[PDB]
Amino acid sequence: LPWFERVWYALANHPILLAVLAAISVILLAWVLWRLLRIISRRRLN
Amino acid sequence: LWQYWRGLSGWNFYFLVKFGLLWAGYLNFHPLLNLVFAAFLLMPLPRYSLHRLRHWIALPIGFALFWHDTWLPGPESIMSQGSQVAGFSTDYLIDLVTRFINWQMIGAIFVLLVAWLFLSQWIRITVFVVAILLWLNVLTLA
Amino acid sequence: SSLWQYWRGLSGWNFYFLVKFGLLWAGYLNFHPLLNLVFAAFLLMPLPRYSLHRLRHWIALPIGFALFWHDTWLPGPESIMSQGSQVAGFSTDYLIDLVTRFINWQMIGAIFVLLVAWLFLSQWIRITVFVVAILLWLNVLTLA
Amino acid sequence: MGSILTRWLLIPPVNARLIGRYRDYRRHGASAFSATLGCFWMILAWIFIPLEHPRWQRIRAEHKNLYPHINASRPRPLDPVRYLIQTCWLLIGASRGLQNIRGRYHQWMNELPERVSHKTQHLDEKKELGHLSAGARRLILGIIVTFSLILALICVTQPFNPLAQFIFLMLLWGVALIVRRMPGRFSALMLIVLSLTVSCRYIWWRYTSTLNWDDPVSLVCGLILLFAETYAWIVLVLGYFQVVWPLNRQPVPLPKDMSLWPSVDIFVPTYNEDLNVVKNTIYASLGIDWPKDKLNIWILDDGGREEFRQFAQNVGVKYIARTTHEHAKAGNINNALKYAKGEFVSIFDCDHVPTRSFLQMTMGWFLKEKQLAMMQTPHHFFSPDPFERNLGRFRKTPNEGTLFYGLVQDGNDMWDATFFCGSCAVIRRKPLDEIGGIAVETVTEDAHTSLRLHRRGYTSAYMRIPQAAGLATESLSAHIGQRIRWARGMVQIFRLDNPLTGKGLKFAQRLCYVNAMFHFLSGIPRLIFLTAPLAFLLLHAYIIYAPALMIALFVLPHMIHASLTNSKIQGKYRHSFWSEIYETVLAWYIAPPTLVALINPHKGKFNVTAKGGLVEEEYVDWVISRPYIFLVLLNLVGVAVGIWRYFYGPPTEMLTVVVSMVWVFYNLIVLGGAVAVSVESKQVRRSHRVEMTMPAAIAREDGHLFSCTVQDFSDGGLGIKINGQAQILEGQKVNLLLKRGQQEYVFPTQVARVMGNEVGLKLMPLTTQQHIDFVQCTFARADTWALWQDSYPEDKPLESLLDILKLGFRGYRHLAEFAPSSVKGIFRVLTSLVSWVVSFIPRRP
Repeated sequence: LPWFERVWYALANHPILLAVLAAISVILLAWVLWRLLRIISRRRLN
Repeated sequence: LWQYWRGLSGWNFYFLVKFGLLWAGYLNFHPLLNLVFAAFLLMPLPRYSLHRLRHWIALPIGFALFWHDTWLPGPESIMSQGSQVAGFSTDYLIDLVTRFINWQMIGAIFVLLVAWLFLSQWIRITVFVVAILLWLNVLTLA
Repeated sequence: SSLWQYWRGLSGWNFYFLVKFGLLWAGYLNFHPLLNLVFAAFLLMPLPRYSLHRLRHWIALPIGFALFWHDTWLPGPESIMSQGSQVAGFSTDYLIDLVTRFINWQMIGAIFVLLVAWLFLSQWIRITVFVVAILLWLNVLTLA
Repeated sequence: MGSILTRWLLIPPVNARLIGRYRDYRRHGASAFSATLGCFWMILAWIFIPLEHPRWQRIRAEHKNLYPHINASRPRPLDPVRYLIQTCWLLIGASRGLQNIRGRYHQWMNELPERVSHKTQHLDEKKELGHLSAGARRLILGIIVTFSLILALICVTQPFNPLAQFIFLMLLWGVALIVRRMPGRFSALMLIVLSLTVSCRYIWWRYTSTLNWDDPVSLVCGLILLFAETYAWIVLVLGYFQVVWPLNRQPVPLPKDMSLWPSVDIFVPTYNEDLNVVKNTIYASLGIDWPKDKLNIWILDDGGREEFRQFAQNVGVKYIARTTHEHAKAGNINNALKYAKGEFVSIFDCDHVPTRSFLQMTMGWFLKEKQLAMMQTPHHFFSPDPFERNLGRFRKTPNEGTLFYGLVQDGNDMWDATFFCGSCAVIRRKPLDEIGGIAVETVTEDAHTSLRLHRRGYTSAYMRIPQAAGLATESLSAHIGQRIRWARGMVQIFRLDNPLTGKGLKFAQRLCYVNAMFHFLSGIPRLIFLTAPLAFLLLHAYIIYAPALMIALFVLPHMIHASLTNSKIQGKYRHSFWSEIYETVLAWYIAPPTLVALINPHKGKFNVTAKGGLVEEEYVDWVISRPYIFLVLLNLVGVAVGIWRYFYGPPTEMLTVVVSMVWVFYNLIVLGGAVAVSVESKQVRRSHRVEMTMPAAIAREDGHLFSCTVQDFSDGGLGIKINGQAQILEGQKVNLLLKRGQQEYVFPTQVARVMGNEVGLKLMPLTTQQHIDFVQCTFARADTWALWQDSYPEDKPLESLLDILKLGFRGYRHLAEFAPSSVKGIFRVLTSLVSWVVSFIPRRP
């Protein structure tokens, strides 16, 4: 197949693995979000 | 006389146990005698002293009646054969006793006791006991 | 003095029975319905004195454990003591391996979930009513 | 059953008791049949139940509390069943180391702040090291951005079977419940990202898998719904962006040297409002804690009324009128700007009473930040709005505007996108003159002026401290009329001065302005959601071409995660589901004027909103309720056809009928809430009472001074509580002593009512100076309005859902309070069913 459907096929039977990857993605996007919001408030101080 | 009618109090449990044993097939139930006994217990007595007397009299009678209803050998048979049992070693007696006592039955009686204590607060158990007694008598006559 | 102020729900023992029911349903337990009922009855029995309550808990703990063990297929303490000298010769690595094979992490997780469910539900509903109802029901099934 | 038969069968005492009871039942309105049956049951109860037992005595004594739905004096034949059901309910769901768990939970709760404080120390401690290689750092934070976006894209796009989708849903919901319990801003950010991931998964599934291409009717209805859902998803994304990090800006202290304090012109525009409304704003403005040589107050009278000119002269304030009534408030302010000379301009609506601290709390930031052109403060209202008044929820639930001023504008300040709201603001004169004054091209001159200031690169700030309070709209008609104007004006700005395509705005400012304009387009999407389930029921149109189970497994996650995240972020400023009532009431009325402004922005007249009127009687505004009644009737036809389809339709469609019916029932609850708001409640008092606890004294004519506490005040009088045994008589003249700082002021009052220690005082005719001093001792105090905002309870989504369900029934009962058809007759059927429903949902004791 391609590459986007191969990834979908490999993950289709693993809902727990996808939920863990979703939780990791949420933590990483949030935390970097915290840091960068602090950085934008610092640019505001600028 | 309304004020003098006191439910079968603790004797409700006595009859419940009997019914349970009857149902299990351990008792030859004499319906009329048990009804008479129940009638004796329900009889309205105005004086507190008569009530105490009744309880005292009822205890031996109840026991006797229960024994009578049971397949157990009469006190005469035990006394005449009892001298043969006095020669049994304590270990044998314990073994016999353990074999004779169905711990499951004891547990059931206990559960029934707790149930009765709990239900007697919500429902008049006497009404049911008397109804069943009446019913059992009717079955014996039909 | 109405014996009534003294009727206390199965408190923590509700969870004990729920776990038992869950295991029975999974087929891991030979459930003796009458003995468990007797135990439940013992726990529900009205005791006026606080000291008697403490005593009950102390007595109930070993009994509950014993009864739980009995309802399980686990070898009797005698078999373990007589064969235990053979188990003392097993290397720590083997014992850990045996334990890991024996312990189904999925079952532990289920018990945990059940515990949380119970704590949560106990806030809204009297679980004792259900436990007693199921116990009564199971006994009726064994008699029919 | 006085029947010769009972006399023959029963003994005289028993018969007498039974007859007595029977008669008792008949006296209380029980049918003969019901009374007999009641006696019978009683007898049965006596036979089987020991009613003499202390337990049954307690239950009997508490009968009214335990069985509120059962009248013991009026027995009904089904009463036994009702008793059984209720008893079962009481026995089961009715409750309102293990003990150590509770205390330790609180121990950890107390530790949360302590640990949080340690974490902030560590936040700085890690920063006390957070440095390395900037190009690489950008790569590594940017490396986080790319990997996490790929993982999010896989989570959004992954096709699942129903079981795998259910497991995935339950795990994400479990993660949301764990994260929601964590305190602080970081858990709110995690809930935003999780809600966005689930909502993107929903919209992805909708666009790829749920359109029927083979049926044109299903396709058209499905595309109309997909448009409304796409709009709702855009507003969710932009809403989260706007409120992601509320700044909570604190006041900056002014220089100790008052010679460095700038000059300020205060503008109070009036059009046709009564002089008694404007007096309080002017008297409070005179009390502002600013140098008198640097403070100028202006009455801007667009009406040219001589009473206002004489009032201005008598009070020593400036007066200006104009001969051209062009551009209403904007034109009136722009006329005044030609004559005003102050470095700053403050604007108050003629009903907004400023606090003495207003300039001290706002001006310090303009000295710190030279590019700051505008500072906005909250609009606070001391009178109920029509939602608060008609629902009887004043100060119990956050009103419609509380979300906007409490959170959205504080979120805008993070993005330098705070916009002027027409009142309670300070504007720097030089930036305002550079843009040509207040904008006149749109009927929201205020938001458009702020857009122009930001396009020139000037900045704006928000101070989330109420520093003035005004009057709310007095009817739902006036309120809807005001919202129509704002909705039109915001869409006019979107067409004439578009934030996305026009030059000068920063990217974050563009998104904030677009979200503020898009919010007013909600009327069309809201009407689509109120009618969407009727497409399947009435037209057989498959608006979502998927199995009903898959619809539930995609829609429920999205709704739950969005609701949980909104409750965590907005729960102090908006209770759950209350937005849907506010939006549903406005939806029909804002949809036409916004669509017209989108096509032709120049079609709009400015209307003025009336303030200061009385509502003397409760009435239903049938002109305003017409659209809600139409949508209710249309949804009820949906219910009738859905019941018919459930019994006579294909078995394969039964779950689709059930899902559509659940949605129609939800729409009927929300529409019942909208109907409940449309019943205008009686406004008995001209003067609104402001609850405020302040120390005071009362002097009698004999010179005796008594300590008291003011409980409430109004323009005409005060409620006070006397400390001790004061012999005060009704009609007695007494002097009220109020304190303002170190100065004491005396106000002549008459005792209007005495209720033990609570005394109602009426103000006697005050001199102009005493009236100034009274307003400055009451409405214009520094603390009056600041204490009111922190008083709202935190949102609980399940309690708010129950409050709306009660409100809808109340609204059903409101369409029953007044109906032009059997609609109410239906509610008659509705309430027989709801006496059955008081039996149902177990009455929480």
